[PDB]
Amino acid sequence: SYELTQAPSVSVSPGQTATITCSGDKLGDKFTSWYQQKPGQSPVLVIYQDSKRPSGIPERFSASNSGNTATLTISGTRAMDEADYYCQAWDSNTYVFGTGTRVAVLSQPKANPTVTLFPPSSEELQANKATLVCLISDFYPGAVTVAWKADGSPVKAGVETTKPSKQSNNKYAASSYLSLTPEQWKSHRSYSCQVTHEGSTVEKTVAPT
Amino acid sequence: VQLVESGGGLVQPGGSLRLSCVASGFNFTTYSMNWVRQAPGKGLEWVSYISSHSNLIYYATSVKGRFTISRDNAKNSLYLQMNSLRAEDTALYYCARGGSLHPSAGADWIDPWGQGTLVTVSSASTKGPSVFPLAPSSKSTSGGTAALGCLVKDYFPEPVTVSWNSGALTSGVHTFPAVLQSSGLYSLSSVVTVPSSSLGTQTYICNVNHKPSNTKVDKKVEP
Amino acid sequence: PSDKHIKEYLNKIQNSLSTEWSPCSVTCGNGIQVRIKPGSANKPKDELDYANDIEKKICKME
Repeated sequence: SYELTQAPSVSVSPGQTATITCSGDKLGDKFTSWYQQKPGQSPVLVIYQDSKRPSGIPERFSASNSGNTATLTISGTRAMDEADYYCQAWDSNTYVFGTGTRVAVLSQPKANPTVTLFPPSSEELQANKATLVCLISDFYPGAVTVAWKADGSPVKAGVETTKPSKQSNNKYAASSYLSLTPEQWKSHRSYSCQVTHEGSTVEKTVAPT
Repeated sequence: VQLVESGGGLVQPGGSLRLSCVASGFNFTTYSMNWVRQAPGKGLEWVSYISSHSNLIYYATSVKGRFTISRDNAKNSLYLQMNSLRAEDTALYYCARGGSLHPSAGADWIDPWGQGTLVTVSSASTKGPSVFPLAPSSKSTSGGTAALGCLVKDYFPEPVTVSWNSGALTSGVHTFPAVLQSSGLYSLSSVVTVPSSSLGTQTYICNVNHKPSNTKVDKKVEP
Repeated sequence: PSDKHIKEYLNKIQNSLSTEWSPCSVTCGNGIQVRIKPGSANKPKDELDYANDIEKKICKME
């Protein structure tokens, strides 16, 4: 089946020009369409038939298609252009979409996360459950890596971490959970949630008290 | 031009569902129509195509034999019969308009799209949450401010809402997006930051509401 | 005349698309005209397959 490839993410400063790629074995022979999708919204057509714009779409958008690559270009990228951009084509009685490129517009200064770590409640332990809650807020750009440790040792089992979410003030929030047994929780002397962002790292620690 | 989907809901693997789409604002009898779906947090996947007079129908390999596209041009409606549903059919289903000429003739894009209707296919049954307190501590004391919260654990399906002091406390409240565990149940947390100087004197209650299971929970969070 | 340009011309003159030959894509050089193959005059236009139900042929000029 025909595959259209795309880079997962692109980041651009306001006023710079953004370029979103889209590969295909001989995509030049096909008409390409481009769709813009903002969080919580339906996609919207921004390019049909390689370069034509559905009037309703600013002139700073423009697209090309030659050989094996179609290219959506956003010159003078505004903040309101932050979104996911999907390429599309027609093949074997099928519509084919690319994986989508999430274009981030760095319209805010870097902000490092605040990390809050709670141990399991006494109530939950009486339910023979143990959940460590690590809450990550007020960071920008919207990317963090989370790492759990038990007595210093990396823990990967029982970890569930959300993707970042824009909060009211256009910063990002995320949460990470570590599920344990009450016996595991009490067997170790401390647990740790370590959050990395723009190279800088923050780590909190709890222990059975 | 508007395309209004309906019929979405929750169902279990093996079940069946019928989506609808009522079109207005254009001549329905001259446009081909499509269904496109999108798994939560993932990409777009086309599903099926139907020509203006239903003489040309196409399905993606992933749905051929299980879903059936249909339309009733006198009722300006587009349907999708979904049978033998699977977990990975969990997605938002968009009804989106095709071209006024056949896609083989260049009219091979999709415009406009609808707001969509959600279809969750899951083995899990509706269940209300257990609500546990995230108590303030020395480790939660940021100096001047302090943080406390509520863990809303093991509910299905989305959503739950969290207020603090039944809505009086709005400043410093952060309710986080829910995570989905292997068990198939959701969990989320709501944290509120408050003055550390009054944790012993002021009362904080989180009010959790899970409309799907008609569960309301009030949990006081104290040090 | 690329297959892209023929299709582009198709979409532009679709409202005038008929069994009677179209005017020509260009005034200068080599272009294309198109029409609905007579056996397909009854089909709705979004159900005309490009390969079967639409006739093309070159429109040679200077």
